[PDB]
Amino acid sequence: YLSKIEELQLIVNDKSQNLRRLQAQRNELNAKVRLLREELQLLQEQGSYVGEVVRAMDKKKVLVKVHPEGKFVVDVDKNIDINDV
Amino acid sequence: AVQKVVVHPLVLLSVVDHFNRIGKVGNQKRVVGVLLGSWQKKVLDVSNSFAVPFDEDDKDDSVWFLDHDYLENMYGMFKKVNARERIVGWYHTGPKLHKNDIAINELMKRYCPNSVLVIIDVKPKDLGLPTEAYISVEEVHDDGTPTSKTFEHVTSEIGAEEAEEVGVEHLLRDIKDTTVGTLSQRITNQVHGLKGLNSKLLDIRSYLEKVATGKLPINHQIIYQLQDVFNLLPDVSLQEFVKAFYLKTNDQMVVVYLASLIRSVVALHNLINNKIANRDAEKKEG
Amino acid sequence: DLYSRYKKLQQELEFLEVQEEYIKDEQKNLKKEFLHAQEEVKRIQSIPLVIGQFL
Amino acid sequence: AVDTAEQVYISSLALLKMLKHGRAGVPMEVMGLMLGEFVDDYTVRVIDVFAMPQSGTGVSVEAVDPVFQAKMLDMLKQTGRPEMVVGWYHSHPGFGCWLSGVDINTQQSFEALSERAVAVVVDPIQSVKGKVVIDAFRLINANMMVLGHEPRQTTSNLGHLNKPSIQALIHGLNRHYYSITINYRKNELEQKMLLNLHKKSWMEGLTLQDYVVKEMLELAKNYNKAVEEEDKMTPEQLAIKNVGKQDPKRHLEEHVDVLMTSNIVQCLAAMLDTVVFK
Amino acid sequence: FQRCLDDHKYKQAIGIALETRRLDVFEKTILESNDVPGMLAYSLKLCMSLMQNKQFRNKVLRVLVKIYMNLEKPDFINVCQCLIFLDDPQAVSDILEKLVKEDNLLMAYQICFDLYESASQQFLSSVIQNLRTDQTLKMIKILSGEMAIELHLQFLIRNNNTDLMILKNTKDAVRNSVCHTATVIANSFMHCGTTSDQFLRDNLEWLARATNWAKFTATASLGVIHKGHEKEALQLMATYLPKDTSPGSAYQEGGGLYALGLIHANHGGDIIDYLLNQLKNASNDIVRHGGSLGLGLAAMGTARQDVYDLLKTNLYQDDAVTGEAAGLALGLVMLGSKNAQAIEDMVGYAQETQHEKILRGLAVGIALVMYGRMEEADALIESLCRDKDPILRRSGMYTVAMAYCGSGNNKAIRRLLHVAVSDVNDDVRRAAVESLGFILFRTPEQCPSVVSLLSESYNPHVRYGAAMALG
Ligand SMILES: [Zn+2]
Repeated sequence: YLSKIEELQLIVNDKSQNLRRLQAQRNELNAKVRLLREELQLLQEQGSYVGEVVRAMDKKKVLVKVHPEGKFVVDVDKNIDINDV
Repeated sequence: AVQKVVVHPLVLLSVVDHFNRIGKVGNQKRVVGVLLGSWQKKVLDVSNSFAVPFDEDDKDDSVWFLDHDYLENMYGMFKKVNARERIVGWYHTGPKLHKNDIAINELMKRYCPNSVLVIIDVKPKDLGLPTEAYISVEEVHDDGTPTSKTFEHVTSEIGAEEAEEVGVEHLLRDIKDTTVGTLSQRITNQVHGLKGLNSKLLDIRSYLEKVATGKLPINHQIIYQLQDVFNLLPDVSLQEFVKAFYLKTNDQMVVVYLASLIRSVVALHNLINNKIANRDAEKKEG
Repeated sequence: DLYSRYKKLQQELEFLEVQEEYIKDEQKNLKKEFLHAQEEVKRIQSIPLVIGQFL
Repeated sequence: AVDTAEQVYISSLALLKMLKHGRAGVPMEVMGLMLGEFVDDYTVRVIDVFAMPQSGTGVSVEAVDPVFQAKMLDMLKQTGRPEMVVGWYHSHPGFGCWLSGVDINTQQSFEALSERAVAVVVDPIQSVKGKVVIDAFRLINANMMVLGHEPRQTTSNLGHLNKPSIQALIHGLNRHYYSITINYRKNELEQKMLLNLHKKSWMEGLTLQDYVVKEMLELAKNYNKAVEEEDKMTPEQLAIKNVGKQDPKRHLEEHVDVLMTSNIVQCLAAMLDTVVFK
Repeated sequence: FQRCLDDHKYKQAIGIALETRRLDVFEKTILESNDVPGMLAYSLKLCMSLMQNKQFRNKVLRVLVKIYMNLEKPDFINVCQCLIFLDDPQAVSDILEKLVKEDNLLMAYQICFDLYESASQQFLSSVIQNLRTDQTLKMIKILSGEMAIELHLQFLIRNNNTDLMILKNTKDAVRNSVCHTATVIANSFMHCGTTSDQFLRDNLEWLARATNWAKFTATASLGVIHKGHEKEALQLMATYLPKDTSPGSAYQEGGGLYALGLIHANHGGDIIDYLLNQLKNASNDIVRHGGSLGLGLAAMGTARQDVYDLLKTNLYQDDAVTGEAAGLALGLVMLGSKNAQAIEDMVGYAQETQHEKILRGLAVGIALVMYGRMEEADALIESLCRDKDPILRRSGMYTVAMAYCGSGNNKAIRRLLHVAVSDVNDDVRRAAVESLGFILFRTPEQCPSVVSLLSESYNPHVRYGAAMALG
């Protein structure tokens, strides 16, 4: 029973493969860390203005008095709510 | 007269492009072009430069040609568009100087009374910093010869300027930033040990030149005196530092105390989260 | 029926040793890209600053 | 009819002179003429960016002084090569680098002078190693309003140019405009020696110099221990009921690696005496 | 082995017979009595999928075809297998002399078809003169190429099970993307081998958005539909000769010769002289493209010399894209050749010009010239690795992707993974993760479990190649 047992002690090396699957999990770790840190130019995006909504008007249009400034009829986006004006 | 230089790589690339301009034509010897400069202190700066055509036959190294009209024209150009700059010298691409270079130097020391050259190499592999500085003053001689007009090796460096590396480090792309903690120290070990003690062994090869030859200026003025500045440590056998083993132990002292304490705290760092998250993953995996 | 078994699983084992050696240097090179990301984070504040206050 | 995917090669002395010129005249915009070599349809190269004189009143097409054109270009002809201009450059240090009115005023002049006549748009206050601030364009004529706009025969490497949809005001200015591909190509004559300059002049300069050390002891012990007590606070608050607690933050940061680099480099500094001295 | 004989067991005996890795007792297992040739024949399957070197795997093969010539039935699966692995030009001639003795009609048919669709393009077309310098007429019938692709054309015209509603739901696209050529990419791919022309006839302006690929794709999708279609090419494209169309610039006349090359793909008649003359009598290099591609495609093993002569001196430095066509043509006529003339005249040529198209195309060409080598190029491959950024390392990746086709060699994977992640140029990373599908198609169940980790890279380059690799 030469290789009748050699192959069995190499079936034991499937438990060597769990360490490899662990290492594959280690490489999958920090992959989303690097894909998060490369996507920090989202934070490098230009600023924005806080304003004052009087009340909306027709044709999906609204009004904003910004911080020191007068009135500016501004345009609406898609992911927002006219019903929350 | 010149303390040191602050030389940007842009003027070196401004040498490189004219090297490209001459590699395509009949190249007799090398490049001789203008070196502009921004001289403020006894320190030196260069922002830019340009070239000038040049040929040289080798029969009495006196047949060599520039165009001072063209030189002063484009100097007037770059002086008008930038009043900061002025000429400060020249440059050449062949790494070994020759005897015509003093005629070049003193023939262009008439516009400004100093004209520092720049040795470079278009194919550098073994040197350190390409930038080199000489100056032409006289010590006249110990034997006081009739005008021993000598180039005098002024210290040099690569300069530095804010946001001039915007192109550079984006281009080269291969830089492993902050390798502190890995193998930079041993690269410096290999190169400083081998590539400085080969400078030392070629100094002793020059000493063998003084043995078999070297009557010329055999130079018993500066050589053994700066070598006595070396010979502050005559490090012969029996090693003579019984009065420095305790100082070396004092050197070992604080760092090994830091090592002991801190790396015990580093094991203390790793083990906590490692054990907790380890058995978390282990018996909450199913 | 035996000789087919280690002709599969030995090849599996040496393929797995191949990638088990590779993934180590993979996870190594990720930390260099992470240090480049660190310098990209650090260089957001060098020359300027414009003081406000948190509202 | 049909047009092959264009490319703008650079020489990077171009980009260095752009940043240096916009640094020299930095509170003001400048104007310039770009020199290079018209190679073919699908590529074009800038090999040389030369200085162009100032105006003070208005940057205009009349910043191109023709006596300066004659003088400058002929003294480049008796410099290394009489190569051909490939366009023009300018700056806009005041804002986010989009096309001024003067640019479209001189665009017809430049496309009367050049074939492509590609612009160069730059802001000199951006970064120190990273940004690729340069921006280049091609105004397509309003006379081809009948035919479709920007055919670009393959539009696959043009789609591989299309990657960020950059500069939302220029994409507002997508009326007869589009940016172009600019690669930073290799110079085998120059790249390895720039790398030589860079690396072998920054690795200890002469590579023999520092191979500070005795007060960073105290500096590092402060910077470590003062953060370490708040690094060890949180096991007070660690508990069970897995999601019923919410504050996971790592604490081992900058006390593995800062201490690693610190203590290993300073024990090699304790090795300097045996390395240099015998 | 005496214990195997006493135990009577055959597969333990063959396990021990390969333990020695030698023909001594491996000869004795097939020297036994009652050895069933079925078990002894999937023993060939076993040893085919396992033995690593070609030093003695083919020797095991040929000693088994020896012992099958010792089998009393005149065997032809044995020569059917070793003729396409151990690639014997004289053994097919000698079994043809056995056909001359035998005088059957089953004898010259099935092994002929096996080599006739499952051997090298160069191999049978080279050896056919050895085999023919009655069954002597039957080999002319079913070795030439006069019936198989024609009945395949018949199979595909009369095997039409398609849809047109999808073509309508994309026919109503209006916009100026080049997806209007993807509409005919669809109706040409899903209608190959029909030669019914129901797609050129539903348009006036849907065809007339004249660019390069509008012209070229419009006259190329017809040839994709005309896959096969040996005889009727000239008198069906009488209107579509290169001088009978008046193109936009050059591609309603370029794609005509491209479609003729598709029609005569791998089965050429006058598609050497005819095509090479009409490209030799062609105005510039901006026309010669598809004719050159189909010329190299049909000219596999025809020893065409003008494809080596006039292409390099046609470009003289470079071309637009027909330098890529030149690399492809010389690679296809010199597939797996180690063209030592063109090792020199391609890779001591792809360094001194500057563009991206000409260099990338010669890169694909010097990839294509070397194929299935398994040892024979790899010093040159690392010599390509030590070159500049975008060209030779990329082509070394493609060339090791072609030199290791069909094997699980663990040599390519070293530099493959190394340049796949360690490099900073990203298109070469995309190529390096593309390469695994090129080298791992025989045992394809290895890839996805490890390319799933490649799927989460920083870049869309390696993620894109990881999406291509599973495919
Ligand atoms: Zn402007």
